[PDB]
Amino acid sequence: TKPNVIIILADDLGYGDLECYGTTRVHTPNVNRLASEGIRFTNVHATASTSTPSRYALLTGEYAWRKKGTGVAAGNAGMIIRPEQYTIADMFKSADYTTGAIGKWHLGLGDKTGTQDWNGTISPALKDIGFDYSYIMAATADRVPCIYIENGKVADYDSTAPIEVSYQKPFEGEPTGRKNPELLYNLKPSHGHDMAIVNGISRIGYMKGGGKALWKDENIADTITSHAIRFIEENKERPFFLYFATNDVHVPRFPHERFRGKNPMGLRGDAIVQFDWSVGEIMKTLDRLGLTENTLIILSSDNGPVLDDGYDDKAVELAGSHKPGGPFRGGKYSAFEAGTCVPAIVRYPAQVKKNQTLNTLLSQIDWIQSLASLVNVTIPQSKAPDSQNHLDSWLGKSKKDRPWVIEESNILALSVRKGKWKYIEPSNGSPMITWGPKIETGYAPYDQLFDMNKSEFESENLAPKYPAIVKEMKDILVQERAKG
Ligand SMILES: [Ca+2]
Ligand code: NA
Ligand code: NA
Repeated sequence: TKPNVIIILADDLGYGDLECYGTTRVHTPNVNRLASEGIRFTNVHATASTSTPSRYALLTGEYAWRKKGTGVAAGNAGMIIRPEQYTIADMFKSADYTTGAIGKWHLGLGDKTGTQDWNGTISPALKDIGFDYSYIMAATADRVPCIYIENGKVADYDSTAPIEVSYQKPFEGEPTGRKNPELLYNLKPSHGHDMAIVNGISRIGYMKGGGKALWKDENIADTITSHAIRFIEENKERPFFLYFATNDVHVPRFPHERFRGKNPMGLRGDAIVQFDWSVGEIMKTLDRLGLTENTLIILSSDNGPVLDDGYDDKAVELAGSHKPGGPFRGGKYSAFEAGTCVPAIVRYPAQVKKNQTLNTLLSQIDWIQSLASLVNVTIPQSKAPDSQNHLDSWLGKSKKDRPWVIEESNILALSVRKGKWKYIEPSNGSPMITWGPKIETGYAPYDQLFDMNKSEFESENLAPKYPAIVKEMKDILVQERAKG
């Protein structure tokens, strides 16, 4: 009846991190219930194995690798989605939906890198790309500034503690994680992550001031979840689109005390529990307001997982049997399947049958055109150019695979998934991530082709055996790049 649409997008949540995807080590009852009430997808792909390019593509319907700078965004990047670029929020606006973006961003603010006046109004910001309401973290949790932005101004701005940010130069007189580990009363770094100190945890980049506007990590989930509930409640009488992007499970993991210290995988496990709690809070509010039946929830993750992403939180020591990538090789940053094959759940009780498990090959690039079909919007010519309408497959009304899926690795090496085949194009990249995480990249100077029917773990390179399959996969990348 113009259904509401909520995208719940986790950060760095792996295929294997949720209980309903097979781990013995963490209880995720709210997400398990959500899946039981709809579809659990086993073959959904993000477009990229890193945060910024993945989110760029799902919000614009354009592969990030078409646009210079989407894969190397500065710590204080300007807007990566420019106001001239058509977004999923613009699409919903044109169906007379109220639009909101709450939580994690990864996509820049203001005009050019470093030009944000944190003591004033930021512009361009999310209202310039179609979001009526926004309450976002200014930066991901391991970066500065550690403040929230509400519609283009700093939330709870403190004029007694004016804000300054630099990714190039420290502020004289401010402590740093490297110089002053005695001030890290909550959490110490592993690799890098040893610059500004906020809330007893060091960060990437330098900052001064903030005062009352500075976040506390243990309250981030509560804060963003509360804002998501308020957006739903204020819009209970009209169609809305909410893009709810959690901080969890991004580093630093430092969850609320109702969770912290309770899961034996350590703070990383507690962050999965906290994610599940946030999902439960959304589900409870839809039930309280009688919105459950006519609300489409799409829950997924921007990219695959990482154990040690910069903090001394014992993630590797305490993982035990828990495989964040599920059956897949690699992780965040990688060209291997754990980089882009992510959890994905759809619940929409009016239209989607309960208790389904579907292996349909699908890509997040298709959300904008698929949801345009749902809400009867014709996207203008040339806009969302890589997005295809697969609404029937996303709602389990069809089992038709996407003809192929394109995956972008951190080095911009592209891969193709087509039926059972996975092709990785050659690159000069290192076989391991070099800066801290011990993640296999799948970078190699020769063609790689894997039969995912024979093993979900990409171990046996069949490229030399099947030149005709390699040529078809390479021809797909030529065709995709030629649309530029
Ligand atoms: Ca991410
Ligand atoms: Na860019
Ligand atoms: Na715009």
